[PDB]
Amino acid sequence: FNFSQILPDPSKPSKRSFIEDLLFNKVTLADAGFIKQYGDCLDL
Amino acid sequence: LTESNKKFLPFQQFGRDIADTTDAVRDPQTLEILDITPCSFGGVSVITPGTNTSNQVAVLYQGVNCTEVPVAIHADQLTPTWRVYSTGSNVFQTRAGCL
Amino acid sequence: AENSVAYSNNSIAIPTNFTISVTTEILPVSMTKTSVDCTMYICGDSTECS
Ligand SMILES: *[C@@H]1O[C@H](CO)[C@@H](O[C@@H]2O[C@H](CO)[C@@H](O)[C@H](O)[C@H]2NC(C)=O)[C@H](O)[C@H]1NC(C)=O
Ligand SMILES: *[C@@H]1O[C@H](CO)[C@@H](O[C@@H]2O[C@H](CO)[C@@H](O)[C@H](O)[C@H]2NC(C)=O)[C@H](O)[C@H]1NC(C)=O
Ligand SMILES: *[C@@H]1O[C@H](CO)[C@@H](O[C@@H]2O[C@H](CO)[C@@H](O)[C@H](O)[C@H]2NC(C)=O)[C@H](O)[C@H]1NC(C)=O
Ligand SMILES: *[C@@H]1O[C@H](CO)[C@@H](O)[C@H](O)[C@H]1NC(C)=O
Repeated sequence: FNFSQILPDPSKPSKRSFIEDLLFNKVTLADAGFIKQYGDCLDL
Repeated sequence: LTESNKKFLPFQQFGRDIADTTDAVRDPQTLEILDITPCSFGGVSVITPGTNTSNQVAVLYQGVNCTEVPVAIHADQLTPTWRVYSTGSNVFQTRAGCL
Repeated sequence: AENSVAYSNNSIAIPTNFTISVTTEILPVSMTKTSVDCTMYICGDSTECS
């Protein structure tokens, strides 16, 4: 039973799996306030 | 107030935002176009242990870089109660903000 | 599709093979933890509004 697609990949720096990487790619998420956007503002 | 790369039309005088507020202006004395960005603000969250145990307090300033916060006294409305933390002896930068 | 089951009191059907299906189900868990400054949103840097 192959599990490399759903087990996390050490090649990825953000250690999500391959299918998790495709899931994060397909869901369009704004940068929002996790980077705080503060010096960039000082765009929806 | 900063310099703006936005170029108005000759009959244009003001540039406006999504919420129908002024964002870009034309200076009356010299015909150059500026842009308005409102001044910095953010949330303040107070981290404390139990009052039964101690009285020391850490303070987190939310959403603001640490380049401003240890010099963000600026004669604030609420500065004499965070004045030792507006000085910033211990400064840490998180994704939540300046701690 | 229209499908009439061929019932009889002496007859039964038993499968001789199987399929292993990986069916994807998507469930939300959390949403955006928005926080609203009421004074700043209502009053655009106005002391008299505050
Ligand atoms: C488990 O699957 C992965 C991919 O799903 C296999 O890894 C590589 O897959 C690519 C195709 O995308 C092949 O070209 C490579 O040759 C594969 N790598 C290796 C080392 O063979 C992986 O091989 C699979 N595991 C097994 C045991 O077959
Ligand atoms: C918070 O402030 C720091 C320091 O000013 C910023 O780090 C600088 O980022 C720029 C590009 O964005 C680089 O050219 C500088 O070299 C960085 N300086 C240092 C000392 O590393 C940081 O980007 C700011 N973060 C935000 C979200 O505004
Ligand atoms: C049940 O269905 C499977 C479907 O694959 C049959 O498996 C055979 O599997 C081998 C390799 O594992 C393939 O090379 C064959 O082509 C498959 N057979 C067919 C007809 O496609 C399996 O034989 C079936 N079992 C029964 C009892 O019907
Ligand atoms: C006065 O306003 C005119 C345009 O209205 C501008 O060209 C000029 O630089 C201003 N200042 C003086 C000192 O004339």
